[PDB]
Amino acid sequence: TISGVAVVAVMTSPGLMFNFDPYLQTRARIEQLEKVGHPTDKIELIIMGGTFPAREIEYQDWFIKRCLDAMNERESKSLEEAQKINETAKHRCVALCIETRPDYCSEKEINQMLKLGATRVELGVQSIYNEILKLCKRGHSVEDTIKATQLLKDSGLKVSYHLMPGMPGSSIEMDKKMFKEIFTNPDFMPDMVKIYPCLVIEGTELYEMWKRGEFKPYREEEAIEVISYAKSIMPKWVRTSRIQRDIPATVIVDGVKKSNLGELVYKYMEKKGLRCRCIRCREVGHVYYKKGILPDPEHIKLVREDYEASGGTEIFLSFEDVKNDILIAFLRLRDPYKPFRKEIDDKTMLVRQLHVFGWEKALTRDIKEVSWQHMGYGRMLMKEAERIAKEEFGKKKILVTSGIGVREYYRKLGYKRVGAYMGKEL
Repeated sequence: TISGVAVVAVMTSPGLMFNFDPYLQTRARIEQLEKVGHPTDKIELIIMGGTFPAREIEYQDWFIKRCLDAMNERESKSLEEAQKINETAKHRCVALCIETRPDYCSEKEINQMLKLGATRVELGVQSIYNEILKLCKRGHSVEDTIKATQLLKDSGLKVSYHLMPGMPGSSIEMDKKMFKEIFTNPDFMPDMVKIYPCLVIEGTELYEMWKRGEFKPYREEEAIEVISYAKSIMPKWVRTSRIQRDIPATVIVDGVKKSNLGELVYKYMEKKGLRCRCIRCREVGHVYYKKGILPDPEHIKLVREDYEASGGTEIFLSFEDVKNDILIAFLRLRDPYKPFRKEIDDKTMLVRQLHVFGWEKALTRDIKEVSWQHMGYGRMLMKEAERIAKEEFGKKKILVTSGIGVREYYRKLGYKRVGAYMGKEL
């Protein structure tokens, strides 16, 4: 399926073909997507490596600047100028995701990520059990994950967890309990999870453990059982990544090698009667592609679900066909717990995300182009968020975490730049 948002994933320096040049990587991906008719007016930029927040600030600012230069199609004098230019460019950076180790997620680093324009942070959690983390000689603790998650949430950012079932020392039941805990213990409650079973790749510590007879990775059966469980209990407010990996099968010494693990999980869940209600399974574009149906307007409602997370309250607002369970748009509103950013006080509510599922060329059906943007759903969710913030929680200002290329949208709704955010006085 072709999405309206182009994902541009780039690699930082210690990809290979361009010597890790940020501009060349970004440009090459955009041109490659244009070659196949994919829209590139909206770009999600993903910074891969996991060590980016530990690099020199000089390097971080330059790297992001040059990615934006490629989107803007012109040179700039500074990061700030490239960001300003990009607000009205032909290729707008609507989201910026930074991958990082949980222990590289201090207040100082979060300040830097906000300066860069980040909207999402993916934590290399892997496991929530310190026994497993220490056994595999990982460089972080679950305490690091818990603290990073709270600091990110209280700064308005989206939080994703990379999780690895089947690590040394774990078990099917241990993995299942981990997923239950991540969605029902307020220390965690991520917005998004990226799941793939632990693999044995030559040259890693996991390879050494495997060589010694300390590690037998999951085969397909076990991975399917764990991931199927995880999806069956995922809350409606959790977004999941397409189950896959960019690692070719010839480098996998041991572990799951087949390329359709996601499809195998789907068929397993069908066989067992396991339903999935998370964002990816219910979003309008995915439902049309998988099941050939569209939202029934007689049954579209504004729905609300609250949960406790990182000491505060998350409000998940959505427009949904509640007869067919099809998700059209959603907004993540947070009453923060212990913020540190200068622009967030105890009378502030945070809009951490607004997403209206938009254009999408489903090549395999007959209704070619389908979209729910420009129909009012985004504006209606914002109005409801403002009402809740003011009337129910007594807040006086609301701050939106906005992609660089989305600021203009919030300006139309009366918001103005407040530090790193778009803000409105209630």
